[PDB]
Amino acid sequence: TTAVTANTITVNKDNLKQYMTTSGNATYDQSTGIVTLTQDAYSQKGAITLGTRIDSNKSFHFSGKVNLGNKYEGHGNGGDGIGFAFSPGVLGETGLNGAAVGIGGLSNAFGFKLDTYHNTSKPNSAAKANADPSNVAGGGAFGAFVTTDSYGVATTYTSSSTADNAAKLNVQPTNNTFQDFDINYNGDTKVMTVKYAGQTWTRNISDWIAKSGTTNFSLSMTASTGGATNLQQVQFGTFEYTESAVTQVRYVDVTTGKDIIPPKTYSGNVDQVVTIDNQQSALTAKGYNYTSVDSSYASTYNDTNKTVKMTNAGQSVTYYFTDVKAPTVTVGNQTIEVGKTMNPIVLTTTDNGTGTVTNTVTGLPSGLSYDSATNSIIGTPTKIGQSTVTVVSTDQANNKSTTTFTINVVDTTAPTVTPIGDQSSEVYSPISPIKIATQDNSGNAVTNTVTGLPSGLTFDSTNNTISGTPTNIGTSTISIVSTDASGNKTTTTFKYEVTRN
Ligand SMILES: OC[C@H]1O[C@@](CO)(O[C@H]2O[C@H](CO)[C@@H](O)[C@H](O)[C@H]2O)[C@@H](O)[C@@H]1O
Ligand SMILES: [Ca+2]
Ligand SMILES: [Ca+2]
Ligand SMILES: [Ca+2]
Repeated sequence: TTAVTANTITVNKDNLKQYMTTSGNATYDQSTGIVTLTQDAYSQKGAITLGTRIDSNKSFHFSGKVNLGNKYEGHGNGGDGIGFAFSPGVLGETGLNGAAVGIGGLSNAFGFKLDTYHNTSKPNSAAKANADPSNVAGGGAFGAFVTTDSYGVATTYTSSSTADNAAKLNVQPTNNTFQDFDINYNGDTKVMTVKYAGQTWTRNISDWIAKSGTTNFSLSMTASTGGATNLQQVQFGTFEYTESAVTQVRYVDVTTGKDIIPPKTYSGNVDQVVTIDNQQSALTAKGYNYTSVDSSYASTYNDTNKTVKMTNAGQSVTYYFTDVKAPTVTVGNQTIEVGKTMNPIVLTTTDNGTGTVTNTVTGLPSGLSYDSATNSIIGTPTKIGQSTVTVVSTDQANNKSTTTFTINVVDTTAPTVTPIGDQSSEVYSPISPIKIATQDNSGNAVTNTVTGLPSGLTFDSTNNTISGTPTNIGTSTISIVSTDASGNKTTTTFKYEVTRN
């Protein structure tokens, strides 16, 4: 087996903390997926960043909701807004507070902002942002693409097309409600489509990607307040992307080719050297011994130091282990009744491994068999006695155990006897012989003894009949005791009346 070197991941509210990191004033509510980036208070800054580089040769997609606040330019003291930034620089870094709207401060980056505070006059040098454009001045929050230069200075993107020009929001933030927000990037066309509360911005971003000097990016979502404020929040929702600059590490059963424990993904910046873990002690605890390392999908791997060096493309290292623990069968001793269909004895087996376990069974009583399909001893035992049953349990790695238990086939069921009706016949007349018919679960001989016979009548053990000529008028109770080989007994009776002619 071989896995992909770069996964296509979806970040959701439950795995968010596995893939992303909050910083500054940001907090997170896992039950709702709500990242609160700032509260409605002065001088706040909060961010969330994705801990793996995104490959822009593949599609990526944020689908969620955003609360931009409840006041904005010309309608309350609202700011600063929320920035969604894609940076060619290192993971974990965020843009600046203020007019930079979380994008200014990052070099050669691009992104999209929702901007509630119109910075009409030129921000100072330290703000790393040009003024907001005239075409969105005069009232209302607006949305826009943003790009930065090599000094980290943000320019709000404007154009002569309504497709991607900076534009006032159709749905203004008046009441702290969450609106639908979507950033969709198509890795085939390089077109980024941003949608906020039904309003769309669309642009081919091939040029900004080329200007950034790379095809793999660090994603941040950052909001701030200064003297102007707002509750600013992003709700997950989901973020889908394909990894760049990762190494996959798998822990694989050499016999089956299956993952023994979950694989691990290490992330870094391009050229970052990262130590990976072969998890030997965890595999040992699971009954596995180290076998080898295959690093053919990670040419940067150094087995002495256990390091890889991240590249744009994903790498993969596989550690192989061998299952060195035999399976266990637990089966207690059994007592079953001869000539009855037994309820199955399930040969309950457990094993530490990833493959198939095969049981082979010997020493079964006659009539019993091992059913593979149900892993059970089934059948009807035909013979009294005790057997030692041996079960040899073999896993796919050829670890073997053998277990024995006893099956005692017993007879505790008494014979059954066809009923004989009460009889009547004339004194001194020979009778039609009365047949005594028995059956038993042992399938073996039932022996009968008979008492209480009218005088002149005889029981014959050879063919189990009563016959003869009765010589006394009167009434008899004939008593038959039927015994199997095990000593189980049945008493059957009937009345015999000897009459006058
Ligand atoms: O309140 C506006 C007033 O405050 C100043 C600081 O003196 O700027 C702060 O407020 C702005 C809006 O929240 C931010 O853009 C800025 O980063 C923050 O320092 C004044 O510059 C501004 O006029
Ligand atoms: Ca602004
Ligand atoms: Ca095993
Ligand atoms: Ca019996």
